[PDB]
Amino acid sequence: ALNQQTLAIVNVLPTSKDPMVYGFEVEEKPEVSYEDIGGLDVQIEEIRE
Amino acid sequence: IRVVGSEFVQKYIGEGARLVREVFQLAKEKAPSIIFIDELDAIAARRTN
Amino acid sequence: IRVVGSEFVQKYIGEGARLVREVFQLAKEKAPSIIFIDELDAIAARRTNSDTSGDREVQRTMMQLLAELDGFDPRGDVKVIGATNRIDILDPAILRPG
Repeated sequence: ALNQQTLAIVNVLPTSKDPMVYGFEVEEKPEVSYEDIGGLDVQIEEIRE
Repeated sequence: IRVVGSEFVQKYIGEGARLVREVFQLAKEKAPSIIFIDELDAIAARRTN
Repeated sequence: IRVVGSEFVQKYIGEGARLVREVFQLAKEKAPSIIFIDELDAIAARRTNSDTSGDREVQRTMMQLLAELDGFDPRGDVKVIGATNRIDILDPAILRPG
């Protein structure tokens, strides 16, 4: 945040706090689980490895 | 981060690669990061000479 | 709700945002409704990044579009209906299951 009469940074607004992202879909922390398809149990264990 | 495999290749080309470059960057900035990259048969095809 | 997506993007760039946010707000209150959006062929394909006058406007209006549509409907309240001439020429963006 600047004072426009003198063109100087007087105070500083927080870093970030701006939505919308490039290269969508972008998802930090899904809450979609590995149980949503069952019976392929030994295949979850292998991708975990 | 989601790459759909349908946006891969045109009939003279360059954007297809560009979005690969893009997600590569988005991945580094946001470490650790997982790029799900479906669907790997429209960007890969047999070896020829 | 009748609006055309040719009007979604308009002259000199960054005209504009308000149409994209208003359609969905307006709908939520008029509900039961019944928003028709309406044909997408150049406003919800893909973009160059960027040739700058064209590309920026079209990208912005898409981002604003997708966020709103995602957020008022897990469940019905406002049902969304629409149409397209061709789903051949348009690239995944709204063809995503979200």
